[PDB]
Amino acid sequence: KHPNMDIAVILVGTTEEVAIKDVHEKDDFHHLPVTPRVELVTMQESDPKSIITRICDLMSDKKVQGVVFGDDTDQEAIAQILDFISVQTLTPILGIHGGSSMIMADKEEASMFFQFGPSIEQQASVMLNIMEEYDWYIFSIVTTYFPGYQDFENKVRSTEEVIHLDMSLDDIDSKIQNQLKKLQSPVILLYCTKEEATYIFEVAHSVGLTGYGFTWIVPSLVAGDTDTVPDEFPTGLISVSYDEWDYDLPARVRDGIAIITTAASTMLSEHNSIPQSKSSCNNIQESRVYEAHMLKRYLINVTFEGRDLSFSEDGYQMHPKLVIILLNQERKWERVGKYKDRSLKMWPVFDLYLSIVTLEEAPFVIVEDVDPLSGTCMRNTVPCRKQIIKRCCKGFCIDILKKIAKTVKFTYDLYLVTNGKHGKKINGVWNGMIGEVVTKRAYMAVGSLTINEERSEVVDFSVPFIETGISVMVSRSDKKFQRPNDFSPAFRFGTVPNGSTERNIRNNYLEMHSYMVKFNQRSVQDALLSLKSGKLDAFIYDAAVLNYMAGRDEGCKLVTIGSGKVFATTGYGIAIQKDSGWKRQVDLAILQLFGDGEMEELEALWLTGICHNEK
Amino acid sequence: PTDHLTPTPISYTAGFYRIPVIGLTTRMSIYSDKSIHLSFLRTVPPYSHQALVWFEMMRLFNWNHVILIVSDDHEGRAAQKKLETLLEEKESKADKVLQFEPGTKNLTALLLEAKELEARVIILSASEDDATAVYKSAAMLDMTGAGYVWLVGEREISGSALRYAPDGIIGLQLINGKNESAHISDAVAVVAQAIHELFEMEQITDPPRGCVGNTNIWKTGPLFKRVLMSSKYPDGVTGRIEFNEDGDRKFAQYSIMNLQNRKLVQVGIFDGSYIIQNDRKIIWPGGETERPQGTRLKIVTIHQEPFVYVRPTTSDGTCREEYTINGDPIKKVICNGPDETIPGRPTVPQCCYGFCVDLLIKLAREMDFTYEVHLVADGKFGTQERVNNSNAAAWNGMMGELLSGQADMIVAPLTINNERAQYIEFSKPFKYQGLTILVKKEIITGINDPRLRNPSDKFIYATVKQSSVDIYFRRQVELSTMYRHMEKHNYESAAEAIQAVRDNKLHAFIWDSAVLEFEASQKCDLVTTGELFFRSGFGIGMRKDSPWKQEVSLNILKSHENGFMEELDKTWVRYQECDSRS
Repeated sequence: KHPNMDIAVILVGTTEEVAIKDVHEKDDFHHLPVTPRVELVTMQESDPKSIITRICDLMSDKKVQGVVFGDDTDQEAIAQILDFISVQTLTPILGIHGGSSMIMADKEEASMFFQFGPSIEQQASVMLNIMEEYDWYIFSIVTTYFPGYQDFENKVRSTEEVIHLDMSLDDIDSKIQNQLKKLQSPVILLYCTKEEATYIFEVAHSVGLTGYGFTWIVPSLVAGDTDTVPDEFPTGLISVSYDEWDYDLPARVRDGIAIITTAASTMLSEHNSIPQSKSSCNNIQESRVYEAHMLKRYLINVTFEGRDLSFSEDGYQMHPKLVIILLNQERKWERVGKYKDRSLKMWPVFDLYLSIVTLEEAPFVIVEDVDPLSGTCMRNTVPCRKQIIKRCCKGFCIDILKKIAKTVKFTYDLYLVTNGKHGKKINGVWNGMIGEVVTKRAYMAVGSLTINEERSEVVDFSVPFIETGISVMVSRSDKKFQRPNDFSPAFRFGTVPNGSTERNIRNNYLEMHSYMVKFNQRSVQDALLSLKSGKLDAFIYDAAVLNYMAGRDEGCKLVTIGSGKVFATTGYGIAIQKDSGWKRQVDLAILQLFGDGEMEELEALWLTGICHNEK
Repeated sequence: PTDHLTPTPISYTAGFYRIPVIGLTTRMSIYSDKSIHLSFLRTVPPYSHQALVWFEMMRLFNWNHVILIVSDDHEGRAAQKKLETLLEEKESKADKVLQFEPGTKNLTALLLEAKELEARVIILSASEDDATAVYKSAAMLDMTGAGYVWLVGEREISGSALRYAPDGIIGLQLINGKNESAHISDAVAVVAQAIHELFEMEQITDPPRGCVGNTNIWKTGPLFKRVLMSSKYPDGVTGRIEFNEDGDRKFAQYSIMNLQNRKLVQVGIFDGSYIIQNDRKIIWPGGETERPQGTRLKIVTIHQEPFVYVRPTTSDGTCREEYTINGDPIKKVICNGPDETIPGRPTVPQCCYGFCVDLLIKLAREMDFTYEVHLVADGKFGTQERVNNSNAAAWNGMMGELLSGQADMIVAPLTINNERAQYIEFSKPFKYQGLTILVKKEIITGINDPRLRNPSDKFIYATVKQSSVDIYFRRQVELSTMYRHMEKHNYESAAEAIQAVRDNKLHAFIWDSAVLEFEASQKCDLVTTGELFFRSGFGIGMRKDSPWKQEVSLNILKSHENGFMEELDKTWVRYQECDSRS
């Protein structure tokens, strides 16, 4: 009838001989169907032999069904050891502090082990949130062969250089110095054992990597307890860890006990069956312990005190509260941020402790020569440089960009493209602003740039701000376009080469391209020269430009085709690198612009032409 | 042996202090990752390293195309990684790869998938018990027969697996794998050389005395590992000794084994980087004096009137001698497809003859392949659909069969589009056509028709839901408004859609020209109007991974240049009675 479970807990360290004994286990939440029976033991310093012997010793006939481990130690290895015992015993074990909490190799699925440290993946996510908060976009990763690598590399990938160096085969070569010397990146993520970080850091100190503008960011393992900090670590080192202050170690142990007895209560509720099992390791594992698997299945998510203990398949808790910590000057570990569940919050505002390329379209981007007497740009004009001299850019892209920068609150450098303007493909290779987006010489490319499947494939695009596309402009699907030769007099139509229009044409309609190559024109003003003075009948180009030009002409001698309703309906987008980018944040900003109705005003000012006056 | 990798604990235990460990008998692969076991070295190569042989074997015989069957675990996946890495230097070759999970008695379906793959050579890694099931399942489908080759690990030939093993198989055995003692003498010899080389260095420290009281690693240990991995001493009882990066042994020697007369024999022996051929005669599975040999296409279609026709075979008798308008007998082939004639829908044996069929056989005379065709169960060619979570299911229809492998190649009138294009490789277009509208002549300005733009409940415009045209309507934003009007009053199939206009139930019908114009000729009561829009082409579907498509396009072009297509369209497009009516 009376279902009293058998449980054991151990504390190591605590900076005391006569470490605080049995502080907890005092009846709380007694309502839970099984009452805990607790035996507490402490041991001073960790060993594989001491721990294995003692845990088996407590097992005896005692038949304990659960174990919680806790340590004062910074040691990485401990968790794995206890985990090994778990694999052998099939007796659940978890740990609340220090090394046991420190990450470990992926746990054997059959095995049962849990850690109150955060998931490697979770930590990587937090590191990313931290970099995003300070908007440090460009970074590299230094890692070691220690377990979790490539679970980490993969997690970062999903969310400049990656380096894998074996601490084993320890170096005369300073091979780590020889590689580390190579990397030029400002923000570095490091991953390794607590001990390894020291060596890598001494070497970095030799290399000159710790100084002046470069900054390092670290996972839980290196900081460990945070009680002891060799100053071999550089100052300004940034890392995440669990907080001692929020909840003290006995509170955490209470959490562990609560998890074990809650899992026992739920398993009871399901099967009305005692979890209690023979604990002795030396002999074969007790029968019906093989049945224990479901316990793990039950134990993964557990809740008490309005607090979630939910685990992940690996055995780390799904979202323990976490603190952003920095090394304050001298030896201090002083908190900087708090982070929980989905969201993160950080305290310091600024100065703790994107370059853009465009092209001139005069409808969506106008280059002007600044007044020499003034020496610098005036009014709405924003500076842009072209390698060949400072040119002054202003216009639709400049204004849209300006509002976006104001809303998302970041600062940016603007320059002009040299090779190939808007991106162009000759054989195998890309050209233009897209090149500078691929070469990472540009983060985002802005302009009158059209959208297509290939570019959307290589780079993420912003949502279209304007209705545009291919269109026709003439004075005043039929296959009249398909062949000129069908009509006895020669007909004429042309477009600007190296355009998204020309590439699209070549993709879908070959004959039109092969015929129109003769009618291709140098520039839109010159293409206009071919239309305006005669010697050409029709002109084809981007719809927004053709509509603005429809509205603006020295005489209303030029008009659009039909209602100007364009095939290949598209809009002007904006380049980004890849799946990793500010991304969605941009998109929101954009439709907020129309959301307040600014775009209509900007349309009337910049886009609206005087022609189309008889309406 | 208890479970496996019974020398797991020591690598961990010594590993804490970085004390180097050397295994004699553990060929297990899971120790190769330095990350988990960082102190581990061995005088034997793992089972994964056996792939070195296979690549060399593959190298000699010139079969670039193979199939790999692995159990799912660190062992199998490691073997796959190693072999693929070997292939990476070459153009990466994943001809196919097949993963099964251990302890599974029946593997039949997976091999059924394997046969479809063209490559006829197979290599597998598994445990003895699993291998029994593998051979047991393989023999059922007669994959042990000639024209098929088997390459395998030492474990596979041994044990209960040997009993159920197929004839002519190729197999591997590591030399001195059973003996600890030779490896003992040699390992200790190496240790001695390593130590004597070690003490030449200074700043050495003795290993920790006793487990008790030492939480700290042993700084020398990694160095001891470094010298020991580099420790040469090529002369040894076991053979040449050098260690790879993982601490695994290099340049080990294996003895190739053959199953002749259901008994193990040494056909050759492998030592160093080069294989050696023993005087014994080569055996291949089934009867071969020498046979280094290394075949079917499942084709799927849909019922589309111009390019495909369906009639059942009369009784058992096969196909009619019916003749084309130009005097030629009509060719025909058998196809299994959906029948609506019975109240339930059976996959029914049928006779199908078509333009695409003549093309297919034209290829078949041109191409080494042989063909068996069955029509897809779903009347639709294909469209993405079903469940929300992750991405769930797959586009219903013949295309879905292609990814599924139900048919390895798709021959039908399929328009070619990017949304589909990412998923699969597309053959160069045999035909060039675009969408258009059919309306009866007898008393639509453009692709953009104000009459479409001015829709009416009174004036219908009809299409097939899940027809690719519908994908054009959904995917395209610019006309996205116009899609919905079309969505109303949709028809299920082509015949019904033409009929509605013929029945005059629906005033207009929208479909791609290649199917439509032939009908336009067929009746002339109905007419096509405007300019083909959504200009596109029809092509034969294949997976990107299959190289046969490379020939197909190459063949398609060759068929275009000679005017073969022109004459085929000329045959199958009658053109007999119709004109511009006005």
